[PDB]
Amino acid sequence: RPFVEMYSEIPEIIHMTEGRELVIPCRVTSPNITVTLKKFPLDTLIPDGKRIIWDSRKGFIISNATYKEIGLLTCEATVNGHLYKTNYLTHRQ
Amino acid sequence: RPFVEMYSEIPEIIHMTEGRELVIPCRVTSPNITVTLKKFPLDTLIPDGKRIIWDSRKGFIISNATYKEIGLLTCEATVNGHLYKTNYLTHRQ
Ligand SMILES: [Co+2]
Ligand SMILES: [Co+2]
Ligand SMILES: [Co+2]
Repeated sequence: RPFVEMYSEIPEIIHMTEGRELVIPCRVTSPNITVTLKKFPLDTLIPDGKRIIWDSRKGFIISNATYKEIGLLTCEATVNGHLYKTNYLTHRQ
Repeated sequence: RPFVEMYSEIPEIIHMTEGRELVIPCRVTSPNITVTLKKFPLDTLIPDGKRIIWDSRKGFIISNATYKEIGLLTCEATVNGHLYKTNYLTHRQ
């Protein structure tokens, strides 16, 4: 179990507001775990300065959410040869 | 194409309120299609024409939603020997 909260089967719903900070709360149980953030079904989002921040204690922080962040966001981690996914469905508050 | 709108990969978000009407809008392309309503992963919900009403042009109308209807609801239909599914995720504001 690399993720503290794991929504593999049914995604967790999270509210966002355009123009405001959005946390994708896939924090991990250990600092060695490598996490990838995806937006279904095409995009891989990488940590980048202040736009997208990774904090292993919190998850990914998107500094100012836009309508582009509306949809299915997935955190992925590979450990002990297995792939673990945790899924979030965002929509406006 | 038994369901007019088909949500498989990503379920469609439905806002619900306990004690109020809840519509699961899995309308179908013919009134001769039989549809079953399920709650993941265990339950089947049986329409009785009063508390839960089926209307092929609308979907399932649940009169008095309870917390038991919070979660992943699935409409299933078997036509021409094949099973089709469409998925809804109900959500409390
Ligand atoms: Co295994
Ligand atoms: Co066939
Ligand atoms: Co909402």
